[PDB]
Amino acid sequence: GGSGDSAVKQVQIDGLVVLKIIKHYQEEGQGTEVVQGVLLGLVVEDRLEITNCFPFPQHTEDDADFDEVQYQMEMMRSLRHVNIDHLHVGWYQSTYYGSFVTRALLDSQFSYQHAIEESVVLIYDPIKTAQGSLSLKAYRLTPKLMEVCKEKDFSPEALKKANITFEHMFEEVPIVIKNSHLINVLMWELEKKSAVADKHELLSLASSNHLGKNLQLLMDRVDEMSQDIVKYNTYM
Amino acid sequence: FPGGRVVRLHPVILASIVDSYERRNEGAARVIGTLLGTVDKHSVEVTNCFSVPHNESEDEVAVDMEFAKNMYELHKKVSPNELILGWYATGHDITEHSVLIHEYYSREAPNPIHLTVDTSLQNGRMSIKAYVSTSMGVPGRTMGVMFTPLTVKYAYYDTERIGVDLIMKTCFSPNRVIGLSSDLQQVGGASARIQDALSTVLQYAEDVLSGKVSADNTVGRFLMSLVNQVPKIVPDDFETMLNSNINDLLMVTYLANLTQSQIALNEKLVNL
Amino acid sequence: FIDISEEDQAAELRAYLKSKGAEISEENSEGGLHVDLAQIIEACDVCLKEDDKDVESVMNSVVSLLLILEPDKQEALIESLCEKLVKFREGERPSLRLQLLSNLFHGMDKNTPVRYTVYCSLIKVAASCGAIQYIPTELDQVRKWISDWNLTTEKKHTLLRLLYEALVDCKKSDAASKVMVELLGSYTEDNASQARVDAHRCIVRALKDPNAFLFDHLLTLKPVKFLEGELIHDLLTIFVSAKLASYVKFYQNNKDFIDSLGLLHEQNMAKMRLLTFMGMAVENKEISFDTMQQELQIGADDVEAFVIDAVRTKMVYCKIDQTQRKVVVSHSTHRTFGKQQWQQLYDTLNAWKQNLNKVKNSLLS
Amino acid sequence: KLCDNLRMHLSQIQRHHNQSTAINLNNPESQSMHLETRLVQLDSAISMELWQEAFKAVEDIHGLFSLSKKPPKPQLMANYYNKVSTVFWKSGNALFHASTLHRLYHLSREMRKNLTQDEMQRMSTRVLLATLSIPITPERTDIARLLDMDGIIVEKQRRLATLLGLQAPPTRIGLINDMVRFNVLQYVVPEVKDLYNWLEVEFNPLKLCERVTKVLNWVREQPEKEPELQQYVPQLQSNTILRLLQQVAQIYQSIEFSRLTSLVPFVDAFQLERAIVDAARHCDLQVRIDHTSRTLSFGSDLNYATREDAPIGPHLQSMPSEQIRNQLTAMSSVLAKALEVIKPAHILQEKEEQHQLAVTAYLKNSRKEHQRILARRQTIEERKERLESLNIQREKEELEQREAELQKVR
Repeated sequence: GGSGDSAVKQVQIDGLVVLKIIKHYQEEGQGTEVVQGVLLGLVVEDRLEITNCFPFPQHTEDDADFDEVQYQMEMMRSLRHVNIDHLHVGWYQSTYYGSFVTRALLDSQFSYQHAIEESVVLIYDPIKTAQGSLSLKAYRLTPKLMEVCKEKDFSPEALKKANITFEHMFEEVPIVIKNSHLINVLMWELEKKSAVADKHELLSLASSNHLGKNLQLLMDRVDEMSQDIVKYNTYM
Repeated sequence: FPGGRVVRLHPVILASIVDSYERRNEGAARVIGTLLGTVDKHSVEVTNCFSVPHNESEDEVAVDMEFAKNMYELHKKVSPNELILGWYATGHDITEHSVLIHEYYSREAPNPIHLTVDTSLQNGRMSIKAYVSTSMGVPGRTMGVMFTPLTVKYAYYDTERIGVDLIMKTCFSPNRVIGLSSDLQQVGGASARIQDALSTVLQYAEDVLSGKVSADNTVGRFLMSLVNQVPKIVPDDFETMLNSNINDLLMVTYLANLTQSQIALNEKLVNL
Repeated sequence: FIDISEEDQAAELRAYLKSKGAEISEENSEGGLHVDLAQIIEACDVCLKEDDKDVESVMNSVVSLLLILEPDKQEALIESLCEKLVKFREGERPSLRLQLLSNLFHGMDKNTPVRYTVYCSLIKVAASCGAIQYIPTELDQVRKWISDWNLTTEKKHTLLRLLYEALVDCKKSDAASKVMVELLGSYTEDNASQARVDAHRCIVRALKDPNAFLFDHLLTLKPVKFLEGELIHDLLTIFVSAKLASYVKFYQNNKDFIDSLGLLHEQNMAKMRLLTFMGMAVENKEISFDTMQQELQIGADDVEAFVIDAVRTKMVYCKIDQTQRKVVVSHSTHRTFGKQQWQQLYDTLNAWKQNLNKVKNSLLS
Repeated sequence: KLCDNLRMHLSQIQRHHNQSTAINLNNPESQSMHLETRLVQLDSAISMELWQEAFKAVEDIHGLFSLSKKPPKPQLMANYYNKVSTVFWKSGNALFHASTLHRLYHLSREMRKNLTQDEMQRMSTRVLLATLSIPITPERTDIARLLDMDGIIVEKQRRLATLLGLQAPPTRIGLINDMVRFNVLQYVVPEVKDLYNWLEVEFNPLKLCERVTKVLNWVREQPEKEPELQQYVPQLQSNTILRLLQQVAQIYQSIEFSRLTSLVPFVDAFQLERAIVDAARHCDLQVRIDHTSRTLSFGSDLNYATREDAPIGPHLQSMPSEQIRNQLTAMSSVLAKALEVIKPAHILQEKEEQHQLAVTAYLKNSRKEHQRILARRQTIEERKERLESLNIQREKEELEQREAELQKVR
């Protein structure tokens, strides 16, 4: 077997989910934090197979703001009623920072993982595109903090939890290792998009050239690293 | 010139049709849904789509358009760019039963967009065949089947274009995402290697006796332009400036490891 | 009009709509059907009797377009109904007829009177806003199958001639012309009665258009090797002047024929691009300022403005330094064997750039 | 005054303290509360130089345009947009003024159907002001920010843009393209029709001064020609010279200033070499002017950085030259060497037909297995709700068992 701690297995995210993630643009503005959708999937061969997602919207006029769960309830029935399921084993976001598991995402995750333990959180490398490694990140919450879950303490009572010394460099599972079995219709797109005409391949390849020559990519990443990281360093 | 002629489809339509056709939706080989997106006057700009409660049989059709109101209300909130456009189906293009789906869609006001995804093994089928009605006048028996065929131009909005190519590479060979820019590197010099194969064949066509009509001045323009891009022009001032830029980039890449080391050292003393 | 979810009683189903049309189409509806459940006799009426613009008839024409080609001839009855589109002289609604009958649907293409007849109709009936729309799909299907019946390649050369004549736009006309001329030396119309008289009109386009460079779309592929220049066409008389750097050449090589088409003024332009390119090709990287001025035999700040015209042309393209590098290496004009030997260099040059560097790259990662 | 007239507005808008006359239908009262004091508030504020009170008096109407939403628009709507342009120029910017002329244009194109007129003089005047006044200033530079922390200061762009009806402020040369999409280049006056053919269409880095000198100096004649225009053109002329200098930073590597003086005529030669310093200090470019031999150096690449270009879109024409940056060689080595196989080749059609045969063989083999996948996935997917709902709910119910076991030991 290949399990971590507790009953939760490794995740896999089907390309059909990744395209439904990527249909949402980067363009909210400069940047604001929103949970962009829930991840729906089931325990199968080696993994939790995420089969599909529906995007979970929020108000985006300047700041973000919430709305009634009439969306999620009606939309999780909309996925059920074609053929029968509702299976929220995680959620995802594509916010500007890079990949970054903030204290609020840890609190939102703590409420999520204590309620349903067969779950993971997803982040994706945005149109920010530094792109060296790991375009998709998984992360589970440790069982050792979930055993002491209600809320944290604005007082020294946290010291009894701190002496468990639970992980904060904890393991992240490898999402993709083997074929998702629904590769097969998009495999049959490739010959039609490649063998007979130049019209449809080159527009996916042209992006790399201008990821090098265009304005200040690594320079702006190291500039934001000169701003994000020194603010965290000074704080500690 | 009168109207719609071409569809500008893209990957998430096909992914949502396949994620409706596989899995299941009551019908086995025959599955249906309402496509969403927008149009621009001769082109269709299909943006995303979702399936609907359905059952087609050799004497029956069920389009619960009330669910395509709910799903449309929901997907309007997801992004303003969608509109109820038409419908999509699997397996076959022409039947008498398909005239019923046009009546169910004629209960909405706009121009219809009938898409058939024809999942044959054969290369003689284009994967999705696109149609729209003509001679849509005033009521005869039900509705007409003299459809105008549509071409494809693909090429909708940006970020999705990398998403399908990552999946197409995965369809050829399954691989782990930590290597992706090293994979772009080692297929980089492979392009220069298969270029060394083709450039040989284009030289070799003049070497043997006669040929090379497939190349000459177009390949000459390609190669002159290629060396005017990569590398640049060839003074040694460029070599030293290239070296100073690598010594700066290396000093920056070094300083990123110096900051990893100090991200550690402050994280470490507070843990005592 | 009534929609087709009626039974496909083809001749009767089409004829039922003629009764809603003209009275002369109705007495040939009744007389066409009572004689026989007919073929050609029912199938030709709306193609001959008036069907005129004061009423719409696209709906019943579309019912004719699918129901004539099946029970009788496709190839003859598709030529019918196209005559009347060209006669009414309206572009919008005939284009709906011609668009419904798209290629490779409602039957088969039959190699290929339908696309010829339909493209011939869309070129002759309407403005460029319609006529341009079939050019990619027809030049693709010309590559997917070039017509084995030679006369049909003469007819689709004739459609490319109607294309370059219906186009008022010089560069689309030069494109549609040079596309026909690329095929003209390959396979058909290559006779002295056809290709060799079109060579004159190719010299008219090549001399008069300053965007032709001078000879580059004639040297790049077959046309100069097929159409003679030391014949009294005088095609290679451009290749003479394009090497030889003066207004003197063309002015002395001349005739009253080509001068009467406008040649007197444009001969000044050849000297610019040939000296601006070929001087930088001989020096190879970094030319000095007085050399450009004394090759072109003109001023200093005029050569600044002509380096701008060369930059607009992309005959040169990078930053220009002010005493040396007055023009810069973005080579784009003809240097026939100098470009072939540098391609003969390039595989050997690339051999390290593809092995040696990849032996470091793929090793490291 | 203003705080008391605002206090009167606040006492009635939604308070409904008594039967007092509703804003929602009684037009004679409602339009008196929207317009008739507030036109004079704004005019009095800007005439007395009270810029903050004047902006509070555009917020005084916008605080009705967000609340009084069920009645129709107020009568002769054009009287807002044609006036507010002169306060929004000084309190905002010339760009927001020119965008207000776009809002005025797209409204008054139709509103002349109720504002009945047959005057020819207004037609060409409306468009000539609305296209020409756009390029004038992007550089409201960050010197008000850089000396202290970053903050959430994006508000200060958003508030101005919100009064024009946008979540973000106006955006570069595309604001002219959105006009030239229509008959604007033929409604515009014959003396200025061709101006943007010289300023942006024809790619002329150092041969434009001969064309623009007549058209610009002729629109600089103010006494019959809308005097506000000649408060944009004087700097449009120097901004066009900066468009030459910014394109020439991408087209020249060096120049003796005695040659550049003959290529680019200006008001004073010493002030043209100052303008090159001034634009470089303002980060529009970066160049060695002020030099010993009086040779300007732009550099071929050097330590190339984005100060040498406009990053906000390109204000210079779309002819940058070649420069080095990360992966410039590498990614070109992937694609351009493959495109010189994918576009021309005799070879690759056989290889990619063999790949089509492999794709076809994968499907030919695996669509036989679809018969074995189908019935299993169908029964599993039918049962998945019936099965997994017995597992996913258990962390709801176990709370009472945990509490009872704790209470038992207690």
